[PDB]
Formats: sequence, C-alpha cells, structure tokens
Amino acid sequence: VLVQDLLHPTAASEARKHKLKTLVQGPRSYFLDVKCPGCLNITTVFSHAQTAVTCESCSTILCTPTGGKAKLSEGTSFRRK
Amino acid sequence: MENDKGQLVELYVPRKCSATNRIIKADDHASVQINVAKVDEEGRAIPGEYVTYALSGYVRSRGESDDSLNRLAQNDGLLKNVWSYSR
Amino acid sequence: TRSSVLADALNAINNAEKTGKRQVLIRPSSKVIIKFLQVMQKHGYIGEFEYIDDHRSGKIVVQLNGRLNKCGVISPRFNVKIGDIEKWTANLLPARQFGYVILTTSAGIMDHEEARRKHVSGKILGFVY
Amino acid sequence: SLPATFDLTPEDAQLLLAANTHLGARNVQVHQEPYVFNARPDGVHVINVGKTWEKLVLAARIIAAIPNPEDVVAISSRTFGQRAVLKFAAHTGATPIAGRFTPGSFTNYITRSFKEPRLVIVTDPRSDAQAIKEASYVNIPVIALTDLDSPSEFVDVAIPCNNRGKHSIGLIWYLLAREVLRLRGALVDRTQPWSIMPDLYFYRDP
Amino acid sequence: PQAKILSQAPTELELQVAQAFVELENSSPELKAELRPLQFKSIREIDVAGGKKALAIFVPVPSLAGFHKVQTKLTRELEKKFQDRHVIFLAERRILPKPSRTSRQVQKRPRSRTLTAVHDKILEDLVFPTEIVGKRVRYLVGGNKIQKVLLDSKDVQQIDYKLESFQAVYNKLTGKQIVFEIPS
Amino acid sequence: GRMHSAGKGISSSAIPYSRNAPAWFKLSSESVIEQIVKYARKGLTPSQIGVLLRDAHGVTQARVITGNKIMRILKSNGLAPEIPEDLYYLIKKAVSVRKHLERNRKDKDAKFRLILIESRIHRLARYYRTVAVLPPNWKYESATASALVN
RNA sequence: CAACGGGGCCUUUCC
Ligand SMILES: [Mg+2]
Ligand SMILES: [Mg+2]
Repeated sequence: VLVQDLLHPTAASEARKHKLKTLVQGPRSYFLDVKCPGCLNITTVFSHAQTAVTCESCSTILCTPTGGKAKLSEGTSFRRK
Repeated sequence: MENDKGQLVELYVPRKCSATNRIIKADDHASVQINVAKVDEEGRAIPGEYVTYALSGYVRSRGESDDSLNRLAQNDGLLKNVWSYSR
Repeated sequence: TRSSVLADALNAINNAEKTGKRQVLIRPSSKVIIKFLQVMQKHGYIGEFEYIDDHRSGKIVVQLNGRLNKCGVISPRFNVKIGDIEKWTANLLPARQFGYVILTTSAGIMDHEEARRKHVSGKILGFVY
Repeated sequence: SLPATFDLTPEDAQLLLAANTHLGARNVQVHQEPYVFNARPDGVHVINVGKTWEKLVLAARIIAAIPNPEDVVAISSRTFGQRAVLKFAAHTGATPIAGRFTPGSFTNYITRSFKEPRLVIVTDPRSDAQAIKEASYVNIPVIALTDLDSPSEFVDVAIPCNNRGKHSIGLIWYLLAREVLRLRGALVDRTQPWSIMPDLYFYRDP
Repeated sequence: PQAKILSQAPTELELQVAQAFVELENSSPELKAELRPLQFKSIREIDVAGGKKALAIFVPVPSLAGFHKVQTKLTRELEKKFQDRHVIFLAERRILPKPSRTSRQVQKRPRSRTLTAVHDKILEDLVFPTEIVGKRVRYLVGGNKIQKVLLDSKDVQQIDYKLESFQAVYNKLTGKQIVFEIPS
Repeated sequence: GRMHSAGKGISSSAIPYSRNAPAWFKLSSESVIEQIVKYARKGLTPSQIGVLLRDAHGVTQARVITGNKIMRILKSNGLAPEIPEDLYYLIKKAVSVRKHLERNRKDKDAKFRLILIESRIHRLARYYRTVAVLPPNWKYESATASALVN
C-alpha cells in the first residue's frame, strides 16, 4: 500500500464494505413488484419490510417481517425494481 | 542551502527515498539503493546503465518496499501488469 | 464527541504522513479545512486534494508528497495581536526561514507572512511545516 | 522496456503450471501481496504466474545489474532450496549459503565469515529471517521467494511462488538462473530452452 | 401563438423560436394538452468551441414541470427545426446576496435563493433528462477548482453528444469549471 | 453514543444520494399526501405512518416525493398531536416502569431505569420548551403522566 | 519589465 486510489475503489471492495463505510453511503435495500394471486394491481413491497404487507383487495399476507429481509409468504412471484 | 552571493555552504546534500521522499540519513543502515539494468536489442544487460531507486529503512522495516518497488518500476516501465492503483 | 473537525483532519493527515501514505481521506471536510488545505497546497506541503460531495457534510481526499513535517491546530483559537504573531511563530516553528503559522483573519484564512504584509490579525488557527 | 521476447512464453508458463507455483497458501495470506488471483475453493489461493514471471524478470535484471557475480549471494536454509542455491551459485558466479547462516556473516568483519555482497536472494524470509536481519543491518538489497503468507519485512523484491513445494522452489531458481544468464549474454538467443534440464535444482533425499 | 406566449417584450432573438413553437403545436393536436399552457421567457445563445451555439431557453419557473414533461419530445424537434444549435431549458432563479454586516435587513433570504443552491439547480436543469449519480470538486495544485459531475448510464444518450455544450454554457453562466463523466 | 449506556452502535438508515423520486414511482404527490392524512385520521404516528407507507406502497420517502416531512404534513392538515411523539413514547415507557415499580417495590434495576428514563424525558422536554414546541410552563409530573399519555 | 499589497465597475448583486 502507501499508494492506492481512495477515489476509485474497486466495485468488489465497495460491495464488501458496510453500507455506511463506502465512499458515498447508500442503501443496500430495494423494492419488489409482487404478483398477487388476485389481480388489478402489482404490489410494491420493501425488501426489508417491517409490516406484513397484505393485498389491496384480498386477505393473503405477501411478506412476513424478519430481522433483516422479509420473507415472501412462500407463494409469490417478484420482480426487482 | 546557500549563503549570500549564491555559494553552496551545506555539505552532504542528502538522498531521498523514491517511495516516501524522506531523507536517507547517514546512519540509516536499513535503506537500500536498487539498480535495475537497462535492456535494448534483445537483452545484453548494458553494464553501467541503470535505473536507480532509493528505498528507506522505514519503508523496508514496514515491509512496503516490495509494493513501492512494483509501483515505481511500473511507472518507469520495466513491468507491465504488477501494480494496480485501485485496491 | 466531535469538537474540531479541522483538528481531526489535520491529525489524520499527520498520521498518514508519519506512516508514509501518499493519500488520505478526511471527513467531514468543512470550509475551514478546505481553506487550510488550500494554504498548505499553495505553499506546497500537500499536492492535489479533491472534495467528495455526498449530500452529507462531505469528504476530502488529499495527495501527500512527503514534504509535510507536521500540521496541527491550535485549540482554542487564541486571539493573536500583531506583536503576538512573532511570539507564536517563535514558539511553534522549527526555523525562522520556513514553516507557517496559519491565522483566520477578517481578510480570510492566511499564513503569518500574508498577515504581516497585509497588516491584519485575528485568531490563530493552526500551523504547518 | 522489455520486448515480447522477454515477455512470458507458453513453454515456461506450462512449466510453472506443472511445478504448481500458482498453488498459494491457504486463507492465511499476508495482506501485503496483491499477487493473489481469484481464490480457488478448499481455501488454496491461485498465484498469478504472470506476475511471478514479471517479478522474476525484474529480479534477474537486478542480479545482472550487479557488476561482480561473486558479490551476489544466494541464501537457503531449507533443504528444498539448498540444492537450488548451490546450483544457482554454480551456474552464476554467485556465492552460496546452504544450511546454517552462521549469524554474524554480514557484520563481524573477521575470518571464516564476513562476505560483503551487494545483494542477497533468500528462498524463504520466515526461515531466513537471520540473513534478512543482517542485510537490514548492513544495507544489503534483498530478493526473496515469498509465498502469500511469507513476511515482507526488509524484503525488496518479492517473487511469488509456492514454498511448500520443492518443485516450485527448484523451478523458480532454475528460471532465475536462466534469465540472469540470458541478460549476461551466456545464452545468445532467448528462444532456446537452455537445454540443461531443470532437475539439477530439485532436492533428492534418497 | 407568439401573442399568447410573449411573457416578455418581443425580441428577434426569440421571435423565430417562438414562431416555430407554434408549428408543431398546430400539426400535433395530441400535444395540445401538455404544451398549450406552458410559456417561456428570454433566450440567449452561448458560443461553444466546436463552432456551435447553445440556446438556453429561460423560464420564470413557476411551471417547470410542464417543460420537464414535454422536454424529451420537443428537444429533437427543436434541433431539427434549427441545426448547429444545442437547445437546453433553464429556470430563471433569483439569487439573493448574502447580507453584509452593514446591510439592511431582508426577511431570512430563503435557502433556495442562495448562490450555491441556485447553481446546483442550474446544473440540474442543464442536465434534466439524466439524473446525477455523483459529484466531486477537484482543487488543482495551481489553485483552481473543477467540479466533476457523475451521470447515470440511463437516459444519457440524449446528452452524450452535447456534454461540451453543457460545459461551455455552465462556464459562461457561472465562470466555474465543470467536467461531465458517466461512471461505468 | 448511547446517551444512557456504554454501547457503540452505529446501525441506522442510509437514505439515498438521489434527492428525487425514483423513476419507477408513478403515484402522485397529492395521492401520497391523501394516504398520509388518511393514516393520521386513523390515528397513526408519523414514524409508523412512514413505515407503513414505505412497506405497503412504493413511497421511499414522503419527504422526497411529497416535498414535505410527515409531521410537517400532519401539522399543515391540522392533525398535529398535543405533545411530540418521542416525548409521548418516553412518557409512556416511564409510566409503565413506575407502575411496575409501585408493584412489588423491590426492582432496584427498575428504579435505576426509571431514573434514566426520566432524565431522558426532562432533556427532551427542555429541548422542546427551548424550541417552543411545548409551553414555557410545561412540566413533566409523575403524578399526571398516566393521565397525559391516556 | 517582476513580485507585493489598495480601490472601483459590470457578471441575477451596487457606495
Ligand atoms: Mg452522559
Ligand atoms: Mg460512534
């Protein structure tokens, strides 16, 4: 060391670093389009959701909160924004 | 350092490390001067024709002389893919 | 807690210099740090430094050239008079022919040479040599 | 500065691959060497043989840059490298140090000792720390065959190679000797494989 | 109609573009909904080193959302109408000066009226279609500072060819050195 | 950190660099504001309004999308609480600890925690009084804390 | 002709 590009760190290193210890901090979470077993809407769900998201016009739970990323109720199709 | 009327009055203008740019003291016995032979027309290692690097005792003791030599060499040529600026 | 971001920045630069690093990252990179680095760079004690603008207070990456012996702040920022500038320089600097005491004055942040040739004074901010 | 003739060739590249030089140390690797190619499963790391070759060529250039061949000293305490350094100092005009280093060989300007080299090559800094220590005492440059876990203190030119393998040790020494000879001019053209076959450098207990 | 969109005393610098602004409106009745109510103001031309000129169409920026929504589809129409020109829409943002020690007291000098913030918003308006992913400020050894702007790969193909025009216009507007790049 | 402990936790939200709504967000500012006012009329605090919004909808931040913070929107629509939410939750916790203490009288750990919680309450109330959120004569009393939380 | 300091004008701004 004693010479390194602190301004252009490798993408692998920036992915390995903690979300706050990167050069410019940013979230590691994302949003998901979940296809409900019903219809009329594609539901937007936070990856690290704290709430048991339910359908707008149904009564099935889309996700169950966990310590980190929420689950997906084991029946779901999901696209990532 | 010079006096008035521009005469060099300081004896022993000293060398500096090629890595850290600090002075190589007279008693720094851990320092090294690395000379790499020049090459043209398929080798032959021209005698007396060198590229010179100074490594300080501090760098060598920290064990950074290897990486510093890689960087300086690649900066001057002599090496194609050893040192990467991004790490 | 954090009381002097300039002190933190200068301490980080001093540690990087002592270890032989040729670059250093400092946070949160205030305006006073920017001006101090500008004075140091204009006098040649540091190379190019580039400000990273996150939407937070920011960061600064400085390139060091090995010419810095020691930079540090004087906390608190004592009020320094024209006659006291010489006393401060004698107390802080290794020699009379080089090294710099940096002041924050009503004419801006500047070294003691510029302060003496502008006939201005203020509060002491740091030193560099 | 070095032409494509100096550049790495497939024949000695596959020679290194057979010698297993690239099979570096386990997940313990000193964080002073970016010489680690992508990590192979089971823990072993792959060493970049290209960087190994480039560093070997640079070290050979330095050894050939040393004016007097006798002022180059090759040092090995490990049996895997004793024959390597002996044959290295046989082919080149180097001075070999096999077995015990008899500490005080660089200081202690008395008889039976006190060689004064301009350069020292060591097979393993861990086992040859004494020689490296004395070189740091008397301003001697150091070229070292360093594995990914080998210490880099007071080591100037690190050549990444496996040091658990007598094959890698012998072949690295063979390549260094061949390349420094090519720089000296003993071998006129860098296209012949220097027919002397690289088992002169392997240790044989039985 | 020019009489409808005057918004300022008619000047030949913008009469031609204000007249051409009616032709597409007449030939595209489906664009009446989003283009009819919007109205612009004085436009000035900035010389670019490549022999081109850039039309910075200024708006008093109550209604900047309309220009933002219709901008991606009339930009190409405008360079087709007149070539050798790079068309960019900018807001007209007031700067209030920082009050001095002896100045009179004005009410609180809103942060949106500060010189730094308005320059940032000018740069955003300059690169509207492409969202900024990063910023840096490089202080050279000589003493001058250059701002580097990092732009996302998405939707950048509408500005990839006029980055130098962006730089020239920003330098004329501010006197501050700017450099654009797309971090891959 | 950790005002009343020795902990050194650094976990927190890392909000994005972008100051604009994500390109995939199509809901209107007025629509999200109407959702906010509906949740407030239901009776939710700003914190859980934001949590539920971000979870069940696509609104990453009501601040970046509607241009206003949630508590500011509530105050603008006239659904502001009588006391600030964090102070309210601190007072509720203090009430719970005081009740648990007046039962069985021997949880010295609970006494210590109650001292800590009341110091935290007093600091927050002092800040609110300085910033004029609370009346200048506002005073936290253990005797009426329950009647103030419910 | 070089360096150092002082003052004023526009640049969205005033002394
Ligand atoms: Mg405390
Ligand atoms: Mg902390």
